[PDB]
Amino acid sequence: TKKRRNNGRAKKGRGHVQPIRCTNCARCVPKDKAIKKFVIRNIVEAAAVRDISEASVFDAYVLPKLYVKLHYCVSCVIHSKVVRNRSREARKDRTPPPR
Amino acid sequence: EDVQGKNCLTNFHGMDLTRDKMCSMVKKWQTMIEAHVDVKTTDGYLLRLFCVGFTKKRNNQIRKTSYAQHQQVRQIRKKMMEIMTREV
Amino acid sequence: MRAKWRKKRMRRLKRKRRKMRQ
Amino acid sequence: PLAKDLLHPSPEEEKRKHKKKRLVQSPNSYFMDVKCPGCYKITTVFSHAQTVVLCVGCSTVLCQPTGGKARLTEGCSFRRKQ
Amino acid sequence: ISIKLQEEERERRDNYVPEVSALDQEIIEVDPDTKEMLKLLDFGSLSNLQVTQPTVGMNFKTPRG
Amino acid sequence: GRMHAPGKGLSQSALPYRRSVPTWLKLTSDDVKEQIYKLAKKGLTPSQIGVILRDSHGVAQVRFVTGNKILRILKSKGLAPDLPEDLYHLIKKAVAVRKHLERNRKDKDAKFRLILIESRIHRLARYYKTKRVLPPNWKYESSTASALV
Amino acid sequence: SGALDVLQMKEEDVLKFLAAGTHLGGTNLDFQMEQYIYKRKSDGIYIINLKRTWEKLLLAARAIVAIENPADVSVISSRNTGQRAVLKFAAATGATPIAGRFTPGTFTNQIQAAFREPRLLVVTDPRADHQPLTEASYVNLPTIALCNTDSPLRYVDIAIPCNNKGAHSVGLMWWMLAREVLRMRGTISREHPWEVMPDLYFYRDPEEIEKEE
RNA sequence: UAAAGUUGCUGCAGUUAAAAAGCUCGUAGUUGGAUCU
RNA sequence: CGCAAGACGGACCAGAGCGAAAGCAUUUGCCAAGAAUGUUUUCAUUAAUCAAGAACGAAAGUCGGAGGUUCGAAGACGAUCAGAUACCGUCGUAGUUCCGACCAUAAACGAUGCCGACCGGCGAUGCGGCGGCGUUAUUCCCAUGACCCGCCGGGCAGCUUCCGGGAAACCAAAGUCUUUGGGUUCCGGGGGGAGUAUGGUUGCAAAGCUGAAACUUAAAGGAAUUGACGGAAGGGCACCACC
Repeated sequence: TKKRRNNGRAKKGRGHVQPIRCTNCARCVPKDKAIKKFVIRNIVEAAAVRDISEASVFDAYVLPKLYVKLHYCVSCVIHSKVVRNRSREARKDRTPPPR
Repeated sequence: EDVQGKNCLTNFHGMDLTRDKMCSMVKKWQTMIEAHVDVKTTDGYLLRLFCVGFTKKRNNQIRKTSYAQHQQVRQIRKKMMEIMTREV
Repeated sequence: MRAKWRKKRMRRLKRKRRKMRQ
Repeated sequence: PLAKDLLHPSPEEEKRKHKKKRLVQSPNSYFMDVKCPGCYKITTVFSHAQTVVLCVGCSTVLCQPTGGKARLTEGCSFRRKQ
Repeated sequence: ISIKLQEEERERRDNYVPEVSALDQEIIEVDPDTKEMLKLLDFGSLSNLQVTQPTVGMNFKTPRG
Repeated sequence: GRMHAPGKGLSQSALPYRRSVPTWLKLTSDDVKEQIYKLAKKGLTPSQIGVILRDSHGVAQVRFVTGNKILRILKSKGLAPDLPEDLYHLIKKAVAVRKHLERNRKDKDAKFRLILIESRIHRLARYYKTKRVLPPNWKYESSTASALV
Repeated sequence: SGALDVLQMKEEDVLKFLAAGTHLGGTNLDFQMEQYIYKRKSDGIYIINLKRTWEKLLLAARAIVAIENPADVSVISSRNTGQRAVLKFAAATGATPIAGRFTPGTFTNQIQAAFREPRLLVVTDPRADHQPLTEASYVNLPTIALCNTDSPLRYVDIAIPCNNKGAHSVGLMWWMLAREVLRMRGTISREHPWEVMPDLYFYRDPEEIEKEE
């Protein structure tokens, strides 16, 4: 029986969606089916920030960030706990977690 | 381009943006218009200039996206090309 | 048994039969 | 709902409708007498003209065809008929 | 906890009426559209009504996304 | 919907209820006939003639001023084309698609569209042959089509 | 009303409505409340036709009066904005109040402690009073509701179009309904103003009572 | 033979139980808008 | 720091668009199309669906020609393992790329034929058109762009609903069905044997289309429920758990 009305993807109004490679396993997954994360993280950790800022030759240099796009397949996204199973009623919910 | 007296005299070779800036500038509910021109200055220096721009959300806009239509993108790219050629 | 492997076995059987009846 | 009078629609509701889904279909277009200060005669222009109309007594553009209603050149007085 | 004594004591407590009604005052603001609605009802000649001006713009929808 | 497309468009002319010459229109029936004759001599099809009569002369509908349709007027005067306007335009489009296809032979979409256009051409030709507008021997070919254009 | 000039709307009533913001609806409009709205404002707010408000209030008062046992009318309020108004209405008119949470099964479960069989049901907000309304569909219970522009009209038999969000408007509507019901009953006259005033039916924030003490 | 509306014209089914052709075009076939006392 | 080759067009990229489907994403130009909207233009029934027949049809595969970066059936090793003819790793042939000729198959899926009518609501979004406060750019006026608020028409969808339906899951279609008839094509008849044998046809092949019977069997199966289980996730408890 059908688990999802959208079949776990966003392929409405077309026939084919180009595939992408999973960042974890390199599996081929449709771009609209893959789970997409955009991580904008400081290039230095919150531990190394103190030493790096103390040793900087500038004043208020503001460290650059790191913008990484991750395209997990369903298996890898479930294993990495990026998404998890939900109840049959709660599956329909589409608002992102508040974080 | 030359070295004299323990002194290296550099010349302009190119320009670029840091990866952080370009990565930050690409957001997900707007279009990125990109143009490029191969243009020679009045002293034989033939450069290739790349221009990038992004459509701007209005301050009273309620629509999530700010997409320009394809003809609008083409007009913007032609304007980019002509302005860069004029300025170079 | 997976249905596609049953199909593959049937196709190999058909090829062996084609070799049988030339 | 459940009691809408389909024989006597209000004029605002009927003007809101598509021109074919009205009780009796009527066009949204019209004809205008247009007059230019540099002309001594009027002409009749369709509101949705598909051609470039020229002044009868001059050589100036009168209206430019567009997707829908034509663009009447500024300075020309236009009045709807009927 | 619910006994009749509490009910009567609370109805005594809520037996509070202000000196001046919070409703009717000297001047009440009314928008032009509700002014037209009142003039349709033949109550548009009331002098307690001050015709305020409507919102300058049309920004009442929260941004989507 | 559309004959050869999945579209279900509704856009079309919505005629007014009245079948009378409009008040603003001072042109007499013979004047409209003369204007139609001049436009046809200029080499314009009934669709184009009606368009420029509506757009510049205030003639909302020639049938309601003259009592006759434009194509019938042209036939009565005798300056109507041999083959009908819609069939001629379909044949012209098919010729253009075929001329494109000879220099672009990998355009499978062009081949599909040419098949659709030729099906429309054959349907219109069959209709006109039943109505005796076209001779019963008239057939559409892949070589003589450009001659008819 | 019925074009009876004794039942026509008064200048004082119009001023009370305009002061309480009764005519001011919401930014959303239920398709079944279209007939009660005059026009939308320049800021997306829907204006409620107060003539239709008075007409529906008089119809609701007529429905309430045609129950010769006043306790057979149940007045319900789950929101705090209408609990005091409902209690005041029940005290003045003789109805039975349910102020607070409505226990499901009150109308349907014969065994329950709060089981009752009213003959008519009046609620402050069909959205916030959806539980009694649904139970009204189980025991042949006619329903009166104070409905905003976006109120859902399912199981609502007499819908009074009014602002039911503000405390002032809710209190004023309940006070006006009690006044109309009493006037139709015979007690209190239609000539001089009622000795009670809307501010008794209002709701005050606990900070307001602290300020008043 | 009825039961069998499990041969369905009356009168069956074809998302997931068996099942809509991968997709259009297309001749025969079937079907075909208003209107004339 | 350059140079060469081949492949591919990230981020922008969306339950967005276009195409009959397969499918389609760097710029610019040329070429022929196309839907929708607008239309007081033209014809005047020219239409719907369709045996036969025809075009197109992912990937893989097959012939020739070019190329040959990456990846990579087969294969060679290295590991892991009781064993691994696999999963993992290093290489690596065909292939992957383009041209021409074949092949015509996919969970080719919305597992849902097409055309037409009627039947609730709501907010979005794409294209076109219409109307309107107000903001912004083209230094200032209108036009037009970008917004804002509505309306109309087709479109991809979504939410909601005791429309109605259904075995239910669910579906505004899978509704308007014992109150059973709008038109038409394809197609199913318990499970296996079996999409097999055989004949025919198509193909260079691989195979494609059409396609049984003997025999066997009381069930296969659909949806949902309660348990039990999980080398599924999340919580909670305990010195017969730990710190």
